[PDB]
Amino acid sequence: VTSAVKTQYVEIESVMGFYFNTEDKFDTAQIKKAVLHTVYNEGYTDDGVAVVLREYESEPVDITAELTFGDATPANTYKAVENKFDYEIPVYYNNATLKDAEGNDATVTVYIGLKGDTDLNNIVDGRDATATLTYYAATSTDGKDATTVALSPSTLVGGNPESVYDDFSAFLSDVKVDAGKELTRFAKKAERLIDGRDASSILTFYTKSSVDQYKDMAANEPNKLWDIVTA
Amino acid sequence: NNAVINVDEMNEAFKDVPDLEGEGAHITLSNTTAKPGEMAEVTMSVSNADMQWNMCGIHIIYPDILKPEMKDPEERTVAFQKGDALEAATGIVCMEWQEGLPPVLTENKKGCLFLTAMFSGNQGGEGDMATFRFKVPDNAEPGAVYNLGYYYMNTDLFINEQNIPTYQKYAFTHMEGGTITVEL
Ligand SMILES: [Ca+2]
Ligand SMILES: [Ca+2]
Repeated sequence: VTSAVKTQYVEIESVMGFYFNTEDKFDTAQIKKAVLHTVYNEGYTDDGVAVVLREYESEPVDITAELTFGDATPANTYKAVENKFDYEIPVYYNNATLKDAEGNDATVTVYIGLKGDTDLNNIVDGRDATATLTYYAATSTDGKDATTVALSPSTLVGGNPESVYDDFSAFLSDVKVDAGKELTRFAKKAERLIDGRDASSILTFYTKSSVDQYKDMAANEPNKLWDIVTA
Repeated sequence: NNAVINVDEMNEAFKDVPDLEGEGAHITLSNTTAKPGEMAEVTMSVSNADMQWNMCGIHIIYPDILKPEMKDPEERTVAFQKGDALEAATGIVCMEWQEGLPPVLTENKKGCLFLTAMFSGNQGGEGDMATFRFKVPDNAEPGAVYNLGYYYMNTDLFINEQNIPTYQKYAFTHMEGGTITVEL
């Protein structure tokens, strides 16, 4: 007499990750820990439906290292949308998705944008360079304190220098790399040196992108043009 | 001639840059006068650089009893009259250093403001860059002289599109300070 059932879900522990739209892989380092829980619901078939009188939790198991992002890449996930830069990327275990404890597919949060887009409007232009200059001036006159200065005039930041969107803008805006600690995509705004070389580099990239000889490169291989600019 | 308060720190910054002399930028501050209580005009100017630079970022210093006229106190922006040397800039920003000043500036009772200008190509000009106004204390004594100079920060600039380090070394090592003298 009816009935016995199991399924399984995942508790996932992860951090956000910043990416350029040109990048070909997401970083699984975003996944700090994942554990597959397995429940055993039992009871009886009901009138149209199911009733659960018991549930037996089998020993859960760490699968942090078995998790992948399947075929998703920043380049194939990026979609230009006004005031929207976040994506929930599904994880895959044994080549299939997993439900979380709320019955939704397990995902990790990423943010994806255009290098040089300080103001998060999906266009790299002179206004990104002048924003970056404003930040240069403000941090040149406060003891290099990033916590009282909002870099991006984006409404997603809204004047909050601690917003995740300001860290992201800083990641996008730090186009000229600086001597010192070798930074990863996981750096905080405060760790980056964003200064008049970044501002000038963004202005030069924009100006070059506007002229005929560079249009093909700007559209198709913008990293090559950034490299020309920053040398 | 030295008006950079932390000149030896600057010297270290430019230690490996060739020191070519000859034709470079001559940055200067003005020598003006004002009555006690008045707003003194102070002008930074650059000669011998017309069409030869694309960015600057400069810290000017002054006794901290002098207060620069503000545009927006909350953004810390400083009011200034733009001169011919900054015409056709793409962006310019001028801000007052209020918090986190270096010990060399606090110890010597200095205030500081920073002007940055950015051009698209070497459009930087010559002559006056910016004129600021400073409040001279009501109780200031006739004959009092207020020295105007600079502070060197590692990220400061006076550079051309070609990014030729010697051009910047010359500019920073040949700067001239200025004064405000209180009259009756
Ligand atoms: Ca933009
Ligand atoms: Ca940088």
